[PDB]
Amino acid sequence: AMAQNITARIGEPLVLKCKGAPKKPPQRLEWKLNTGRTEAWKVLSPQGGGPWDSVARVLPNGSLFLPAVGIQDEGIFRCQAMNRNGKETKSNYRVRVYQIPGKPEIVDSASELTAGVPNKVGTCVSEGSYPAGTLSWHLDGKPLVPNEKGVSVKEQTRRHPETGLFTLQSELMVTPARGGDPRPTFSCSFSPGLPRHRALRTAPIQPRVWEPVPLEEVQLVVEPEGGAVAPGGTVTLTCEVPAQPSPQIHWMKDGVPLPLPPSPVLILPEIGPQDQGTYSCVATHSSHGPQESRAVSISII
Amino acid sequence: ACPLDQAIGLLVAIFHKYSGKEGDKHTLSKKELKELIQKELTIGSKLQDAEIARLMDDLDRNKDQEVNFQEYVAFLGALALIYNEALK
Ligand SMILES: [Ca+2]
Ligand SMILES: [Ca+2]
Ligand SMILES: [Cl-]
Ligand SMILES: [Cl-]
Ligand SMILES: [Cl-]
Ligand SMILES: [Cl-]
Ligand SMILES: [Cl-]
Ligand SMILES: [Cl-]
Ligand SMILES: [Zn+2]
Ligand SMILES: [Zn+2]
Ligand SMILES: [Zn+2]
Ligand SMILES: [Zn+2]
Ligand SMILES: [Zn+2]
Ligand SMILES: [Zn+2]
Repeated sequence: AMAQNITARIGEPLVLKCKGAPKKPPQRLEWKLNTGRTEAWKVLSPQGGGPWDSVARVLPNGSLFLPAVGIQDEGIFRCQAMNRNGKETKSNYRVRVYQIPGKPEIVDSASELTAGVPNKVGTCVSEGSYPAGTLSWHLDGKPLVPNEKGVSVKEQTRRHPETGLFTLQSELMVTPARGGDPRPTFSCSFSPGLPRHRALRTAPIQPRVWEPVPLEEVQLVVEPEGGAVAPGGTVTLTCEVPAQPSPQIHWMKDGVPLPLPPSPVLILPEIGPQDQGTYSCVATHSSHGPQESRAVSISII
Repeated sequence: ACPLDQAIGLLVAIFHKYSGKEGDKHTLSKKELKELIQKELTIGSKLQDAEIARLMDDLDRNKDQEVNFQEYVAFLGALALIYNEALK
């Protein structure tokens, strides 16, 4: 292109060369610019104390000097110069600015994820960028692409009117599959939109995954766990119905209700071969169909 | 497939198998912890009741009578090196 692209850091000095200009007077040169500040084409006079002299000043060599460039200085800068040969030279610049935010952080991260359901892993936050830029996630050292699974991201971009700088947020949500990696490792990174620059990365986090046992409506535990016992001695059967305050529990052997009153517990002491069989409990409720616990096989050896 | 994924998956499951019995479902009471030690761990078969009580007290660093996952990880860490010497 004719226009040379200039990329400058916010808050830093910038010098724009007026090519083909004599180094000392006499100089036939003129700067014309159009920036966020002017909202129009303006001649930038070389004399001291001009309208813009706290922001942009022409140097003795004809170069344009900006002590501390800002977002509003983005725009077009043109110099038309004349050598001592009568040689006509033009310089055309397009100025864009940038700022690199501080290192991104993951806030409110989860120590433990629950397999089988959505979890908020954490929220990546980036403060003080221009232009906006973007946040992305890594998983086990590889890029994590959204909306596969189970995996989703809630993103937002916010501009601070007092500085023109951006705050970025990326909230990561995952649904870990049962049988998966019990310690997935995540990290987030910020990619500047300008200039070309290394990604800034958070320290990684490694939440553990807990796989909840499937919840039975009627729960049966047997001590000892096996339901296998030496001759003589005891087995105790215990029944629980979490969703009911006052459950009515009826014990069964081999699919047939035992001639007993309702009770949450059934102890089988002095076990002989005759006590061998499949046991379970049934929770009855008025207006509802009965529910059975898992079947436990009790044997002797 | 990976024995690491497998063992770590196991340690998480074992913790919750006992932590979810009473009280806070994600911490181990003295009751739950003693049962975990005696039932799943090699180091606990030889130990007597007074020894286990001492062990459990030394596993509860903040003295809330509960052993949380962090206190439990530290436990396994020590065990790894204690089991390590015994295997030489
Ligand atoms: Ca508990
Ligand atoms: Ca504790
Ligand atoms: Cl993996
Ligand atoms: Cl993973
Ligand atoms: Cl872990
Ligand atoms: Cl009845
Ligand atoms: Cl190995
Ligand atoms: Cl936990
Ligand atoms: Zn603000
Ligand atoms: Zn993984
Ligand atoms: Zn850079
Ligand atoms: Zn009945
Ligand atoms: Zn492996
Ligand atoms: Zn937990």
